[PDB]
Amino acid sequence: GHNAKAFAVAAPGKMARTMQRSSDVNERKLHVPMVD
Amino acid sequence: GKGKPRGLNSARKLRVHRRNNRWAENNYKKRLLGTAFKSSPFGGSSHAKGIVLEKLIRKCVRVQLIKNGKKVTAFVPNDGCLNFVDENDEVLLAGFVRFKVVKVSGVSLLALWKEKKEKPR
Amino acid sequence: TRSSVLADALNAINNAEKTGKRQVLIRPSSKVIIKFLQVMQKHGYIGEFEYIDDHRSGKIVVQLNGRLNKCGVISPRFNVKIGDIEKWTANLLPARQFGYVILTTSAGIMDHEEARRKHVSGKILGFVY
Amino acid sequence: GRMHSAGKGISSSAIPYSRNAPAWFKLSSESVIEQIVKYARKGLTPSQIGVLLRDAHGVTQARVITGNKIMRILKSNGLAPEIPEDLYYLIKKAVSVRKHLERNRKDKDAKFRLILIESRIHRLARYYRTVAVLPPNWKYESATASALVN
RNA sequence: GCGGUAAUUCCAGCUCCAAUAGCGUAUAUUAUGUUGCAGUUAAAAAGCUCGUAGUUGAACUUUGGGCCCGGUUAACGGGGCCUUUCCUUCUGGCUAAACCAGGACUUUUACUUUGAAAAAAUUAGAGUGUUCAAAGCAGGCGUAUUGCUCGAAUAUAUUAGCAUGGAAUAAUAGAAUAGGACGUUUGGUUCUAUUUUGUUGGUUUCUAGGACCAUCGUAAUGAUUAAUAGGGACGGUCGGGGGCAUCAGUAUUCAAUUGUCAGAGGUGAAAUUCUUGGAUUUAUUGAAGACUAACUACUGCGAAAGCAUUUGCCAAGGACGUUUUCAUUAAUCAAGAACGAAAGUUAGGGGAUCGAAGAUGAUCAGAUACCGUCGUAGUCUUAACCAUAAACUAUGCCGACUAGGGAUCGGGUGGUGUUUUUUUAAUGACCCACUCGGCACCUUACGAGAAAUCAAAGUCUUUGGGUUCUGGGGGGAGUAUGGUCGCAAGGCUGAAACUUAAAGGAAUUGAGGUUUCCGUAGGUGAACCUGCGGAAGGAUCAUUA
RNA sequence: GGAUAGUGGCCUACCAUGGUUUCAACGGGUAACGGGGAAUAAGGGUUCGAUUCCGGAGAGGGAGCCUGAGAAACGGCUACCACAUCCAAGGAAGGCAGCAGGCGCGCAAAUUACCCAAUCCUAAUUCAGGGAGGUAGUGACAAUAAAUAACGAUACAGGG
Repeated sequence: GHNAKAFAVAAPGKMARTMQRSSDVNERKLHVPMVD
Repeated sequence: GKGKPRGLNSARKLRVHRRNNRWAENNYKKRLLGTAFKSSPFGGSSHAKGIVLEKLIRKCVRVQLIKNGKKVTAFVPNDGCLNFVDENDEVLLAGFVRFKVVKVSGVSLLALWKEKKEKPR
Repeated sequence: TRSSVLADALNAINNAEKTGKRQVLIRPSSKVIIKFLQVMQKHGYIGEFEYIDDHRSGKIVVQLNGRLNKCGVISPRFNVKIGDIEKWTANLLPARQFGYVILTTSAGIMDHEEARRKHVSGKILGFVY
Repeated sequence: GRMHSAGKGISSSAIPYSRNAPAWFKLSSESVIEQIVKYARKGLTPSQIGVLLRDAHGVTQARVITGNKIMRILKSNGLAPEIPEDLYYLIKKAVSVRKHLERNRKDKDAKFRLILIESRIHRLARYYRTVAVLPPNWKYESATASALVN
């Protein structure tokens, strides 16, 4: 389709730390499903 | 002598050559594309929430992850605390069987092993 | 082709000193090679050199008497500021009580210590120890 | 070594360490000038004036005797051609090999050598047009080169 | 009860150790190369050459000497003079175009020094007992009843712009058709007047300042070498370099004719096959296409692929020799382009041999000793394509230096050296010595390397001559998508998701089949077989020299 | 020429065909506000900088405007889009990326506190106002100093 080189960003480390913290926040929302 | 040019007015060639060549390094590519955390078992996270699916060898349990849905094995330290997880428990796991049980039902396993807290049911 | 006659002269001097020769011949000649060899000769790293005059470029025969470790050029001739001299000195010399780096400044071709004493800086040319 | 070959030969002449007056000559200093221009009027380009002058009349070079080069002497009297000597001979060789290639279409060695000769002509013509002895464009092409050389 | 347990130690008790108002855990990270990586074999030098931009590029033009003053520890550093040397644009004076006080200048740059500047906080840092400290900018001293007083420094700021000193280093321009510089050498054109003839409008002369056209001079009147760089010319060589034409040599197959009998081929052992209309063999002759044996070598030529019969023609080339020419024209190379084994593709040609596919023989534990006959395309060529190889020296190209020896190819130099002339004169061949340019070889380590090994794979932890290309674990994979080229086959570019950590590799020493591959084409038992071309990443003994 | 506070293809009528680029134009991506600064280094580099200061932009998303020296202002106005409040069903009203505070998962994180005393800002103005700002409260962000003991007598174990 296209190249992964072209769809890149200006800051690697900020992506790394914000993405790790956002993954932690997103897995904080997970639960065991039951019925209301 | 060496492969690289060494002119006074040849900084452009060196900079362009370095820019071209850094893409062949694995760390550079996986840190610019943001896909370096898919090789980790957790994904981008450091802990993963899971469902206690079965009690397994004797110390470990079989726990299904809630995010992706695949089932792994979990290490429960202080083998007596094996009986704190019962069935379908909501656990929070960290890497160590490459996994281990850290936080069961919101509270930590060290607060239950030392009888600091009690499990909310 | 020949891009720097000073590099060839210093490579010939280094090889002649390493194999253990007493004197070496250098072709072509230059004013910069003559001045650089005088800068070596003042601190005794070489012996005595003589200029043979054919009409083409001249040749230089240098009589060596030991106590030469390593001499070379730094190509390209970078622009070295007056605070930047000790950076090169620490980068490409073995110690501090021996070893000279050599600069062509607007006051001529001289080693780094005379450049400090005259408070003048310019382009790098090479080194000797 | 060579510009268009792997050869690295050093076969050349060695001019002596004497810029004035070979002692056994004692002939003249200006007679060689009209001898040279008579040879040029005969239809000769400066290389064989030099060769025939050192082979027959004993002049080692015109620089040491007359104090002037042969091409500057011929240009001083207005006998210089439009194109210089070596470019003329390169165009002549290219025209001959192009005629041969026109007769023989399957001579790929002649193709390669024609490309080499034409690139050499391009380099020398660029140098001549930079120093401005040629017209500033001069447009080298084979169709006009065939009429230009002969 | 003992011992063992792929219990990746299964669990509790005693003891000690680390840090401490703090300590642990999970995940991420630390312990690409300008400086400063590697490319023979571990990943990697485009198959080769040309070539634009880019990057890089031989030497050379004022050095040397004397004089003082003159700052700092006999030394280091500064300026003015003279040594043919201080060069320019003008106001005021000493004067008789030649000096003094003064307003200013890199022909154009790059470079470097110095200075203005550049915001506070932050950084470094001076002073100061906030009870110490992190800090903060405070504070300190007295007759402590009318007071006094030190501070709140300093450094840095790495580009671009501004000012300034230097002129090495690296570029650029000037006099070659003199259309060049300089003048109390003269005429003419063309313009403007700060004025005086009362201010002004216009007419003119004188006078003053410019530019221009021709003539007399003033002068050392103006051109750096000619790179063991390059291209060009010339002399004689040299070669299995190329194209066209032509000639020859056996051989293979086929055909004709003649001889004679029972077999000929083939393989480990058979069979199909031809054969008493004569197979095979023998003898004479002819045709077809292909290929150039022996000579053939650790020889030669070409950019590589590659190139071997004779002779002729056409154009080309290397090395040598030259007291020949021009004077930097050069090196490497994105764009772009020429050539490019074999196989393969579209047409025309003849098609001998060999021969993928195919048709057929027997499959006998063992095929170790997996074959036989016929044979299409192809093999050869013309006109167009394709553009890949273990395209290998697995070693880019240009330049220099560094170690001993013997051969050998081409050119050149010397030999009251040899031989053939039929007279010992040129030449040819041989020998000896030297030299330039090659193909390689033997030993060694000055060195290099992880090692095998290397005269470069050396001149490197003491690291810089210029330049191009490539690589940054292995599969997935040169696969998928997109683009471009190709009639196709396919070529160029070129990923990711997932997976391995007892994973991939380089060199050396401690039931059957078994050479390993590469480019290409075709077909299926057992991921194999076969056709063309290429490599060793495979183990040179005996004789002679 | 119009318009502007004013230059200007800012816009209009006419006339030319130009302008940029392999020294990378143009298009695309950016989890891209920029700088002072921060960290790791011996140096070069590499990474971060939403955030105490300076500059820019925005006030749910477009678009337009009044007033005024200064706004294309949103704790100003008008209309469109999306949300959304009130009711007697005719109509009216809205904008926390200000300070508190709440929702956004059924797995969680500061006080809907006090005051203009300080620093400054505003006005007609010493006087009023200021969730700007200060004060206290609150999860060990980070950081500094520092308690939880010191001196003995007696019996054994010692070096003796």
